[PDB]
Amino acid sequence: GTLKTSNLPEELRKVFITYSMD
Amino acid sequence: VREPGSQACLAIDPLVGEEGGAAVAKLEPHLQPRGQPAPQPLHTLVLA
Repeated sequence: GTLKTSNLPEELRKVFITYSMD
Repeated sequence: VREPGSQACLAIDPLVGEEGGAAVAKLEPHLQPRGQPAPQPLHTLVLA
């Protein structure tokens, strides 16, 4: 195949996680 | 009719770097143990 580079701006790189202790 | 041979669709799969990723590290302070001869508060009394 071929390779591609994502243009995802840095500001869109934030992620938040919610979970339980189990 | 036309043939998709040249124009075929493309699938995608990231080149994950997990195989070379560093791990999350937990810190623990090495408590100065009282099991070892640690000092104590010198509660003082008076002999009157």
